[PDB]
Amino acid sequence: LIEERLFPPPEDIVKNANITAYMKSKGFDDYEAFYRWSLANRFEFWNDMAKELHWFEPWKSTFEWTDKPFFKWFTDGKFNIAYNCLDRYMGTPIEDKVAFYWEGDDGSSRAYTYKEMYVLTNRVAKVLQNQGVKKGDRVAIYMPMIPEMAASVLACARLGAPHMVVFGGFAASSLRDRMNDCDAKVLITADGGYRGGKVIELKKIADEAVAETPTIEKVFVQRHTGFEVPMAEGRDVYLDVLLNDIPEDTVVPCEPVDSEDMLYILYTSGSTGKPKGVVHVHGGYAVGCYATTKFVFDIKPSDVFWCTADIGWVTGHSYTIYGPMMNAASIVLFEGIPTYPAADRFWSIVEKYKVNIIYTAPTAIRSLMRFGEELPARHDLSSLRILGTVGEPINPEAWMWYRKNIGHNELPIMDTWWQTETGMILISPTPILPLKPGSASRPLPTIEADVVNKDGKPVGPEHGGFLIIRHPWPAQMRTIFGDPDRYKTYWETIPDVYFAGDAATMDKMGYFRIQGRVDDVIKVSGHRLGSMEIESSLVSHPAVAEAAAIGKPDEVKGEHVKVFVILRNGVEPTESLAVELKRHVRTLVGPLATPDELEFVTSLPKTRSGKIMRRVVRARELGEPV
Amino acid sequence: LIEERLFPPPEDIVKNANITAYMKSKGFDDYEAFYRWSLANRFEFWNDMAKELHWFEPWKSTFEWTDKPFFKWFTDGKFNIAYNCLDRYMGTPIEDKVAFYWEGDDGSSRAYTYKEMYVLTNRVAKVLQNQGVKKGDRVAIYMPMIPEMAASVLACARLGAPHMVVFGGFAASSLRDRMNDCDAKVLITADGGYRGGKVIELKKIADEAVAETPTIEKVFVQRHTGFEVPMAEGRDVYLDVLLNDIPEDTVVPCEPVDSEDMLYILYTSGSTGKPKGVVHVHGGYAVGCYATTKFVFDIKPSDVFWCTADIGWVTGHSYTIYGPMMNAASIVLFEGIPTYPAADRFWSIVEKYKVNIIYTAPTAIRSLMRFGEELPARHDLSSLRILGTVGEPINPEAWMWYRKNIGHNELPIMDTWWQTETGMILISPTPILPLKPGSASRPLPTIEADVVNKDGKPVGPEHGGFLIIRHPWPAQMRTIFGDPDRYKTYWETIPDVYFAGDAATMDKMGYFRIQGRVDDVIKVSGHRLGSMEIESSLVSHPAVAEAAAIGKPDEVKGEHVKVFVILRNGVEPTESLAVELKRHVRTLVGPLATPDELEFVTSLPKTRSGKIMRRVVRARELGEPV
Amino acid sequence: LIEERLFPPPEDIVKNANITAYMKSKGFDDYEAFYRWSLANRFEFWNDMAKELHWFEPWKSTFEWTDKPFFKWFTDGKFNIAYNCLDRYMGTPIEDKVAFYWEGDDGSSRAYTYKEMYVLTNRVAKVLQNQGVKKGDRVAIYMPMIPEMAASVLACARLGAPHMVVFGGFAASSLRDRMNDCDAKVLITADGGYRGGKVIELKKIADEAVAETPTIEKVFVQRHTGFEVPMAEGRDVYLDVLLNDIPEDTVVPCEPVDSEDMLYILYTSGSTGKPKGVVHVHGGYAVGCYATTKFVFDIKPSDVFWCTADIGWVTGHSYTIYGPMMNAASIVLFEGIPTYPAADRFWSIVEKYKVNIIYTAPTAIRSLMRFGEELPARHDLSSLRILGTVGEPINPEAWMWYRKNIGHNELPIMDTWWQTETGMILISPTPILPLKPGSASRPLPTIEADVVNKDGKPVGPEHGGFLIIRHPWPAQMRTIFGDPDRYKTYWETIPDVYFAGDAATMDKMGYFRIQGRVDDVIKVSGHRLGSMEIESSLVSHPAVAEAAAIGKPDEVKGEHVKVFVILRNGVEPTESLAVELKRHVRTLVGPLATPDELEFVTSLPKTRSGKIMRRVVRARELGEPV
Ligand SMILES: [K+]
Ligand SMILES: [K+]
Ligand SMILES: [K+]
Ligand SMILES: [Mg+2]
Ligand SMILES: [Mg+2]
Ligand SMILES: [Mg+2]
Repeated sequence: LIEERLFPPPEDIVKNANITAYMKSKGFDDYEAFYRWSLANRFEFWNDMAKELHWFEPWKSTFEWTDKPFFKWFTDGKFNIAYNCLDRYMGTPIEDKVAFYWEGDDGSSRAYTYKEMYVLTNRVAKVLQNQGVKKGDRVAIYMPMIPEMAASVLACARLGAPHMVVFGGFAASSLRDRMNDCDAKVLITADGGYRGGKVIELKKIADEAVAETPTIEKVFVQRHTGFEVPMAEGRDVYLDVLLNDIPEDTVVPCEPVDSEDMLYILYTSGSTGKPKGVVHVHGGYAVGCYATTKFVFDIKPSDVFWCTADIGWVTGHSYTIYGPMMNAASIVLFEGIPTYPAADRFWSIVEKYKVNIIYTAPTAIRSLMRFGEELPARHDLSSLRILGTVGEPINPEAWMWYRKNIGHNELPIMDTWWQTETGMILISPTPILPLKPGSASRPLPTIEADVVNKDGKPVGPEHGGFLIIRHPWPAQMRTIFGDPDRYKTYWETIPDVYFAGDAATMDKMGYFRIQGRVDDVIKVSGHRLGSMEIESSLVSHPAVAEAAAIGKPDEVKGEHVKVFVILRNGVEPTESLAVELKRHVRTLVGPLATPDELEFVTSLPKTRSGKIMRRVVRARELGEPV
Repeated sequence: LIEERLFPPPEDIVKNANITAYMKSKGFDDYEAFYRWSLANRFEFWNDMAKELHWFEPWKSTFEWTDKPFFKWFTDGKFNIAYNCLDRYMGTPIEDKVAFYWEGDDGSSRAYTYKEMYVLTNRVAKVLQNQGVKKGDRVAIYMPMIPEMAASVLACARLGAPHMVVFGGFAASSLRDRMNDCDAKVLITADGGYRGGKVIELKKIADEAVAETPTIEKVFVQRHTGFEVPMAEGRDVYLDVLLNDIPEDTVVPCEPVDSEDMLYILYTSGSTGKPKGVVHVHGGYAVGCYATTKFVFDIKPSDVFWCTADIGWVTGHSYTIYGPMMNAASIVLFEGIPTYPAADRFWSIVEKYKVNIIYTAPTAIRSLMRFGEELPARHDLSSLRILGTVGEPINPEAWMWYRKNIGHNELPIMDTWWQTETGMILISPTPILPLKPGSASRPLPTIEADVVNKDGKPVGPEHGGFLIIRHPWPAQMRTIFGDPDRYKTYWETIPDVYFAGDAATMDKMGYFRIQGRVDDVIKVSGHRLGSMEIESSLVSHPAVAEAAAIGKPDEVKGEHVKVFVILRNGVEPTESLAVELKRHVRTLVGPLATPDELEFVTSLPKTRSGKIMRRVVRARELGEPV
Repeated sequence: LIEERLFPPPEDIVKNANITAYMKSKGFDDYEAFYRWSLANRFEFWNDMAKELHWFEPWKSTFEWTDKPFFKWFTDGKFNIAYNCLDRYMGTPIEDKVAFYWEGDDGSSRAYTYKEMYVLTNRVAKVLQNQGVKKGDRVAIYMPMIPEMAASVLACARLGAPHMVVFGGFAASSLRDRMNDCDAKVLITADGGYRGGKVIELKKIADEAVAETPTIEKVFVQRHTGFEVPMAEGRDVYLDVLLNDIPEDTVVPCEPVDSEDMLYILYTSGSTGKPKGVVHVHGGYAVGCYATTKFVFDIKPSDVFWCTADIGWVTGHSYTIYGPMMNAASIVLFEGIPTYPAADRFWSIVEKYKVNIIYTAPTAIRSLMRFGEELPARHDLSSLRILGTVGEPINPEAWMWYRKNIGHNELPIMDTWWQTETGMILISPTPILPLKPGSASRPLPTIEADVVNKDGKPVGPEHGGFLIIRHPWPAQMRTIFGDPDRYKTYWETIPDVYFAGDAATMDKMGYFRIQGRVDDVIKVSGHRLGSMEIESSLVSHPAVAEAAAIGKPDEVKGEHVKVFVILRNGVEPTESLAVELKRHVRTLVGPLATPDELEFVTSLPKTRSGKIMRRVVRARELGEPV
């Protein structure tokens, strides 16, 4: 009943939307006609968008294949994303506007204006530079959500050094593996982060990782907790000590890089394989992140914007730092979690900072729904004008809850669909679209998405199929680091199209619904975890011969991990050992990957080629749909 | 599962049904073949029915259009409905049969035979006549459910004075508006009515209404409560005082009126517009009400019949007074409510009077279901042989409850579909039809109903559409008073057909299901309320600039009213004020229209022509289906 | 969601299955290709199977019609089923293997090896023989589940005396009726049986039955309870007294009978008619029961097998005694019920005897589900490798429960479909088939089942219809005793096919689902009860003029009986009398037939030919689907 219902957009928002302005300026009133035009005129649309940023030198052609299916955008243009996040705002009123409203886990708080971030980024760049960091070099970051994490990212961008950010929830193997796949030259971390009152021993975990990461010349340590931590003489150095000798007036000018020079690497996972280092570049990524933020979140000069995701995920790259700073937004940045001190913390934040736009996980909403409707009702949420969803599809129940309690039965929900590989939002509502619960809606401009069968034949309205994109978009990944074959499979699994890796349905009105990952990859709390990362840390234990991880349904988190373990012969299968192997995974991969269920088994299903058939395992437990 | 199930009719009822007798007499055994015959032979069917009443002079032709789509039935026939309710029973055994078993709110009780009603009606007519009431004049009635309300209606009918009855639940604006649209000459009310132990200040509300109703020469006051009430010298007079000087043997002979002279006006509402004064006439209305009562409720000489609706609605016009008295039924007439003294009150009544046929609101059933299965079980309901439903479609859950507890899993449910405009039941089971829960069933004889799209093309089995009637029927309204354009839209919205205003579905077997009002008019407890009547009383308050009423789902009552108010600038939006504006609507329109929800808003959606788009408002709150 | 899911078979079972071995030996890897081959090559398949048993003399032709639709299998072959259950195991290691693990209601226990059963069966045969029992003679058995019930059945089989077993739950009329329809010559019963701690007065009920069974020359009484019971001098004699004079070395050689000589009669019921004495013969029955047991339950030499059904039903004939003994299985035989001493009793049994295969009623599972997941969890069920279902279709909820708690989310469920008339399982999974919850799956080899309409036209995938078999199978009934017309209707209701009497659906993959009995026969706890047996015992009461039994839904038992009684005129319809008529049915038909609901009514629906229309009765109560 509820999913099949259309919710029209509220008072004043359609007339004043940014997308309506761009539409009007090409002679369109209706999104549908505009959409069709954007398909024909994709290069022109993206030229318009990129013209709105500062370029050091302009580009020869909007798009071209290189050695198909590798490609390029804004060819020969020279650019620095960091410059459109900071430099160009200097000498303007926007220099004194707030860039980050930082909010610590304990309620401490500090606001940084764009000028203050410009200066802080310049000084961090100089510290990196003085160490020998230069264009091309991979800088690893393992940090809590604090200003110096933003400044560190932007400082890498301004040197032309690709950053590689590891979420702070990951433990030592995870951090080590990522740093070695990309041959990282230095590491920026902290003494620790705070999360729900407890200290997270970032530096001690970094120590366990760096000792098996031979490429690391130096570790920069932000002093955040203030706790005595180990500091290896020579390698490890406090950032604040170094910054003592870097004047306030210090300036590292942005390095003008090619529109296709690496901006960053961010590791994500399939259900098989070691993690994939997804590569994004400065030009196309900036333009895509900029345009989608502008249109989807409708950013205006008076807006305070809050995306609740960690910068350790693509969500926070694209829609905390890069995208929103290029619209000159005031951006909330929160160190902590939704439940500490208590489960109204998000609503305190919205109220504290008069937040206008919120973009959050449906995990978070399922989490807070448990604690009832009283908590949001205690706070003034009346500053919100746009809500949003990211990381997975949202059930209609939680959609209603979000709209009812957080949006007073009026506000729009931007239900978004994209992935690390896509770099930017691809399918999503805009303020001008009637909404349907649990629907990403219509594609964004130029994005030629469809639903096809194995062979790439359109399946037609109302039928479930593979969700493909037909033509590149600016912010798409260019490759997988050290491994181009792995990038190619995205284009060569179904002839001539990009294979998103999700199944989907498109209804009579063109609205897409996402039905989850095809590879049945384990997603926990919105995040892809590799079966292989889990299974390895289990086999590395002395007790364990083999392992297979699957994901099983979880009311709150999406799925949780269950693992099936074949022990060595002779080992007694105890609850004590179950607890021990859970501990093992926690201390190596991290809390988010730690199995909630575990079962000792004597055998596992294999191909005759010898690999674990994980689909069979899951189908034994849960059955396979036809 | 449950709706798709056929329940066959019990022991003995099919062979002895009235409809079976009429069928046999035209050579039919099966309702389907008969139905098809009734379409071809509509004029003959209705001639048969009308031949069973007393006519002063007979009619030239069964039917004819006048200035299409106005029309006429039994043309040139002279008739008085009141005569077939009373006069013709005199000098026969039926004069001593009970006509009304009146049952007061407090358990007091009195039975009137047809003779006693003849005499009481004659004497009330004479009082009206002596005042100057004559054929053509509109007599307003605002009364509780007591014998003198029946006698007052019939006395109007016998003078040829159209009655205009305002439900006693309506407050002063509502009563004033109705009296002024029809230019009412006098008012019959009471000092008050009892409802659930509390007094209803009918006379004080009448005083507030008459003071703005310049056409009223006189107010007749039944002394029912006995409480001291204000009586304006000259205008206001006690009925019992006047009746003191009217002998028992007094006789006002029925005025022989044309078969198309006004019987009454009854105001109903759409979602927009001021209330509509629906006009019924003596001849066709009598014949239709007579025939449908005879066939649907199977009335026999031994039957005690009870329709639980107020005479203030069309239900009580057609199927408490006129229809059942023309079958010489013994009729229960109850002043009160289902829950006082307690929630077995209906079942006390059934038992007290050995009621055979009950026709009630599904609101009432949803209401009593809350109080459990013990209450009906305490009483002897074994006298019932036929159950029925009116006012709205009944969910299958409450259908099962009605059949289980009130019908010992045997009795038929006459699930009826019609409206004030149609004057009589149109689609409904008869005793001979297998029943399906939540289905009005097959149309009654001559009634050519179908389901069509905007353009009037049949949509076919199993598909939702507009429910139309193809050809007039005897008891249909002839016009809307003072406003024939408004009557015409019923015929000119879809070419050449009557547009009922409800959506519907017809299954493989011909059974119709009703799916609610198209105009999304607010129905509360089975009753249409105008959005415009509510919204006006709100704007008349000093605090309120504009308002929009919608109906929202309600477990018991069908829907309740929520209103959205734009206040004047500067006015503080308080709970105190919310309470105050609820009070305002209660004291002007009445309890049934009083908003259960209310929301202060700064703006409302409008056409560019300036009107409130109420569909958008509702769709913002509840979404619109595709 | 859940029913539409495929569960693949576990580790090791497919490669080592018996069916895979037979398949490989005809050159097939896939069940589908094999199945199609089995249709063409039915005679060869059954020749292969029968070649695996001992024949006294071989057969001329696998199959032939006699006077169609009577037919025959393994024509002219001479055989004794008892010989393949016992004799041929003597002089081999299997003589010392356990044949029955008997487990009494009170926890007493005794194991019998095949040698010990050979000797016990020989000695019982001799006792019967010495009385004058000879080939052709009907021996009635009314016993609890104890070794001497198995030995008594086998002793009949070895003399060539058809056995007629009456479930011990049946009371005296039921037992008398069955014994008289078949003109039984002797009766083997016991002093009593134990069931849930209480004594069942078998012998006293037998006394009430035999006194109206003129054909009975002798009653053999097993001394099981030890309680003083009445013993009529001359007729009644203790089995143990007679066995005192029968040496241990006594041998009655198996009588070599024709492959079509009667093995047994077992009475089952439709919704109308007196009970039907279904006739099975030695040869085809043995081969079918043997083959289906071998393939479906995958019996290996190390297996302990447990079917929880009483031998009083076809289930225990086919799949406790005959089928499993012909695979040389070790078989549990339990006297009692699932709930005594408590509701873990089945799980104690599985653990006590390291049971490998369990075949049980879904009633039992619905029964035990009520008591929660703790009870099975207390016991070691780890010996189970195959689960199974019999008697009715199992809801998906209880399927999940069975697989989760009894099969640790791995074990297969053999969901079986067949009836007394079919003699053996017909549609069912084998270990090699992916399972779907609530689906019997694909037919067994040679079994040409389909879903057709009234006229026998295939209805096609996904549509509900009549479930027919196209060609006989070895273990099918040959006739109904004393009444061949009644056997013929099975073949002459739809031209040229066997009409199972169940409705069904076949999905895109060939998997059948059963949707219950067409005749709407009353099934209680998996067992067909005749409406006519119930209705008769009610009319035999002095108070009762007429009666009609229907079956109404029951959460646990499938359905329960409700009866509608027309009393004599003048009789007061009391709760006292309701209790009395329930008692009446209990003491004559038995506990399983005793009405849970009863309603006094004044009339019942009849044809004009005068019979009770039971469909109308049910449809008045519960409605009829379209
Ligand atoms: K490398
Ligand atoms: K007027
Ligand atoms: K006989
Ligand atoms: Mg190991
Ligand atoms: Mg005002
Ligand atoms: Mg009798």
